Amino acid sequence: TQRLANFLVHSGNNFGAILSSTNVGSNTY
Amino acid sequence: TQRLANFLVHSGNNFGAILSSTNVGSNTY
Amino acid sequence: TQRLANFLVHSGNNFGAILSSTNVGSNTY
Amino acid sequence: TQRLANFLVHSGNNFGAILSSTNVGSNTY
Amino acid sequence: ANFLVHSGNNFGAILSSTNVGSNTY
Amino acid sequence: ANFLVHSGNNFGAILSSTNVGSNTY
Amino acid sequence: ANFLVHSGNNFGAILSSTNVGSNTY
Amino acid sequence: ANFLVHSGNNFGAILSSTNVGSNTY
Amino acid sequence: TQRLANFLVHSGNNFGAILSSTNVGSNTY
Amino acid sequence: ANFLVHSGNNFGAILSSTNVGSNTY
Amino acid sequence: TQRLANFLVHSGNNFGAILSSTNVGSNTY
Amino acid sequence: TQRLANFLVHSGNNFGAILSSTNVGSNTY
Amino acid sequence: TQRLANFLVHSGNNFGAILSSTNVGSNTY
Amino acid sequence: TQRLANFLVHSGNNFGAILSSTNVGSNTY
Amino acid sequence: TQRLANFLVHSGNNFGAILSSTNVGSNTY
Amino acid sequence: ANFLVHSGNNFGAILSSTNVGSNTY
Amino acid sequence: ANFLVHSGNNFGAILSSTNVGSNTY
Amino acid sequence: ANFLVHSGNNFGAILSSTNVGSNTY
Amino acid sequence: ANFLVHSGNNFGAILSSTNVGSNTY
Amino acid sequence: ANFLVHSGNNFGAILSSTNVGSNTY
Repeated sequence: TQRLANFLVHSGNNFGAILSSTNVGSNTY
Repeated sequence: TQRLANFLVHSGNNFGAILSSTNVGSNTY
Repeated sequence: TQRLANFLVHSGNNFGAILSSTNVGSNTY
Repeated sequence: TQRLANFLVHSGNNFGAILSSTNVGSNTY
Repeated sequence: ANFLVHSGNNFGAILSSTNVGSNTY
Repeated sequence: ANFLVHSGNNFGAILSSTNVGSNTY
Repeated sequence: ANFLVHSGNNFGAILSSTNVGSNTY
Repeated sequence: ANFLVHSGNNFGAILSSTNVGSNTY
Repeated sequence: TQRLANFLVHSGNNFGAILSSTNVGSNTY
Repeated sequence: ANFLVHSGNNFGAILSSTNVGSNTY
Repeated sequence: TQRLANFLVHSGNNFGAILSSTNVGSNTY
Repeated sequence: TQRLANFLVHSGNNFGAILSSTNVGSNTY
Repeated sequence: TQRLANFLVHSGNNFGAILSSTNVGSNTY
Repeated sequence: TQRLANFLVHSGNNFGAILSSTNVGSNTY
Repeated sequence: TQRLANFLVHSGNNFGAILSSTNVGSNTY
Repeated sequence: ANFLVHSGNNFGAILSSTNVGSNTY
Repeated sequence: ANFLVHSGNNFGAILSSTNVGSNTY
Repeated sequence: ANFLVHSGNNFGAILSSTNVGSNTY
Repeated sequence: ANFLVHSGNNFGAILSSTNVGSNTY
Repeated sequence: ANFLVHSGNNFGAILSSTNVGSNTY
């Protein structure tokens, strides 16, 4: 089992998320 | 089982998510 | 079993999601 | 079993989702 | 075997704008 | 075997606008 | 064998607009 | 075997703008 | 089982997250 | 085996702007 | 506009979800 | 606008979720 | 706008989540 | 705008989470 | 805007989390 | 006006079993 | 006006079992 | 106006079991 | 106005068991 | 106005058990 992945990203201005995992709760009780 | 993937992204201005996983709850009790 | 995938995206301004998985709850009890 | 897929997307302004999976609950009890 | 090539140009410009890309999580 | 080539130009421009792309999660 | 080629131009422009692309999740 | 090549130009410019990319988590 | 991954990112101005995992609570009781 | 090559140019410039990228966690 | 809801659940053994919202991606690129 | 909700749950053994919101990504690139 | 909610839970053994919000990424690149 | 919430939980043995928000990444690059 | 919340929890043995926010990374590069 | 009453008994028992309720998310 | 009453008994018992409720997230 | 009353009994018992409630996040 | 009342009994007992509630985060 | 009252009994007992509630963060 061989798994090959290639990522090439070009960003000028990044205000959000790139190749990122974000967890937020923002819960109210 | 061989799995090959290639990603090439060009972004000028990113305000959202690129190649990203986001989790939000925003729940109310 | 060989699986080959190629992705090429060009984005000027991204306000949403590109190649992304989003989970939101937004539930009310 | 060989499966080949090619994706080429050109976007000027993205406010929604491109090649993305979105889950929202928006449930009320 | 798989080969990928790319030789292009991308351009995105936001000009003279206000309240751009405000997000809340 | 699979080959992919691309040699193009992309352009996206937002000009003189207000309240663009406001998102809430 | 499969080959894909592309040599084109794309253009998207939003001009002089308000309250564009407001989303709520 | 797999090979990947790239020789392009990317450009993103935000000019004369206010309240750009305000985020809250 | 061989797994090979290559990441090449070019960023001019980064105000968000690149190749990062973010956890926030923002909960209210 | 896998090979990766890259020879390009990237450019991002924010000019004459105010309240850019304000974030709160 | 008045909305009244009453929930009464009796469970012996719960292996799944009760009054719950679940989001899973399980996506492959 | 009045909204009234009452929840009464009796659980012996809970292995899953009760009155809960779950987000999982489980994504593969 | 009046919103009233009452929660009454009785649990013997809890191995999962009760009135809880969970976020997991479990992502692979 | 008046919002009133009452929570009454009885737990014998708690091995999971009660009225809790959990964030986990578990990501692999 | 008046917001009133009442919490009453009875726990015999707590091995997990009660009214708590937990953040874990567990990431691998 | 709405009234709800309940005065019953519930019972669920798993006995002498293996590999019960295995879940994967 | 709404009234809710309950006066019942609940019972759940797992006995002499193995590999019960294994979860993975 | 809303009223809630409860006067009941709950019972959950795990006996003589192995590998119960193993979770991984 | 809202009123809440409760007068009940809760019971949870794990007896003669091994490897109970093993969690990993 | 809101009032809350409670007058009950809670009981949780782990007896004659091994490797109970092992957690790792």
